[PDB]
Amino acid sequence: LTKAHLFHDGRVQWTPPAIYKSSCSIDVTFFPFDQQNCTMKFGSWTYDKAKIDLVNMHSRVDQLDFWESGEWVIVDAVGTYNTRKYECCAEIYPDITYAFVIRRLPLFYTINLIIPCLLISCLTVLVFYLPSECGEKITLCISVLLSLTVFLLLITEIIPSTSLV
Amino acid sequence: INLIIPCLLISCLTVLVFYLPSECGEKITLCISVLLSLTVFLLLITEIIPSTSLVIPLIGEYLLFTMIFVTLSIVITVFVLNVHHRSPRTHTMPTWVRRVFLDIVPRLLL
Amino acid sequence: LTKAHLFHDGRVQWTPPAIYKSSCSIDVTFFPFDQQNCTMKFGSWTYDKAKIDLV
Amino acid sequence: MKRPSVVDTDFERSVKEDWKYVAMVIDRIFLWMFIIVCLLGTVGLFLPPWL
Ligand SMILES: *[C@@H]1O[C@H](CO)[C@@H](O)[C@H](O)[C@H]1NC(C)=O
Ligand SMILES: *[C@@H]1O[C@H](CO)[C@@H](O)[C@H](O)[C@H]1NC(C)=O
Ligand SMILES: CC(=O)OCC[N+](C)(C)C
Ligand SMILES: CC(=O)OCC[N+](C)(C)C
Ligand SMILES: [Ca+2]
Repeated sequence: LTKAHLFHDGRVQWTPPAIYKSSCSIDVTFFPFDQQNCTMKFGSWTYDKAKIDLVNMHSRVDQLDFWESGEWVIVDAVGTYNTRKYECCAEIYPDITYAFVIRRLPLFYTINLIIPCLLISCLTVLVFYLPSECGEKITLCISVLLSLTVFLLLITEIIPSTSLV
Repeated sequence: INLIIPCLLISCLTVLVFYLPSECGEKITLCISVLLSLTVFLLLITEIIPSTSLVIPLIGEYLLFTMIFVTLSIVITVFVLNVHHRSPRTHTMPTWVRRVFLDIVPRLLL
Repeated sequence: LTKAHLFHDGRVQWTPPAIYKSSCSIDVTFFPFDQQNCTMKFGSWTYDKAKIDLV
Repeated sequence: MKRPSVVDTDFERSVKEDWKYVAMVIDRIFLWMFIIVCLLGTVGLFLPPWL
């Protein structure tokens, strides 16, 4: 509830800040090269279209003062105007849905997860080339199995527990 | 004290696998221990630094390159163990390998 | 919102505490010998330069 | 693979060396299968997405 800028012709300008925690479904099929599409749905709660109507100020979401995070880059951020009826009430309620298409920068997870995983996997086939007289075949393959087992649990703590994909 | 020094200690053992005799039958244990320790420390560092892609910690790059070289050492040690356990009843020594590795290279390596 | 010291000549002094969580971009190139440069950007939210100027 | 055509006299040692060669052969069979599967499987898993 910051102050509003009121003009002499009745126009009112209000630009409060906000910190929103919106739920968006996450697909991790191509993690760490994935591209998330998280949306925010804005609309008047009590007033329907016949009373309060929204206007797309500008289709594109402003980004001039956007703080470069270093992990995500916004490929596209555009708001779409929609109207749809709800079983609650007989009137039409509009709303503006902002779809944030953010592409992850994969350098960090490539170096800390993908490459270490590949190095361990490279040793999968070495056991067959070892001579049985060395008495260390079991150590090599057992170590690889446990190493990969841990690496599957680390990923299990990052990605969401979605069963779709 | 908590990250750099243990990393240095583990790195000091990177090349030891090449000085261990093959009869000991514990080269693989040593090199695997080194590799897994380096990976564990890389993961431990991962939980501290931000998940950014603009910069890479020098410690992270060093650990990754050491991990790569330790993997190469593991491959070479597997090959050397396979070579060490050959006999006339299973493999035949070519003339060229005899010549090279018994006359030229050993002489060059003092 | 502590109390503001008001003087007879119209001056007003306001010294309230604050615990701010300001985002800053971290450079870990030389970690753990790194040097960070974390900024806090303060300014009036609704009063432009023609109504409130900061010194 | 060409087993060195070396002849033995002691039977117990000779057989214990035949067993030691069957173990080597069995390893080489899978060393190819796993090499093929690792190359075939990894290509058949990551390549199509990249296209
Ligand atoms: C993102 O999601 C919105 C709504 O779910 C959809 O209209 C849009 O096409 C999506 N864009 C991409 C690139 O997935
Ligand atoms: C810290 O950052 C500000 C702006 O980001 C810059 O003007 C300043 O030079 C930086 N400090 C140093 C010591 O480089
Ligand atoms: C009348 C009223 O309170 O409607 C609220 C629910 N909504 C946003 C679906 C219309
Ligand atoms: C008029 C108004 O409330 O502006 C707020 C946004 N800001 C800080 C960029 C000026
Ligand atoms: Ca042993």
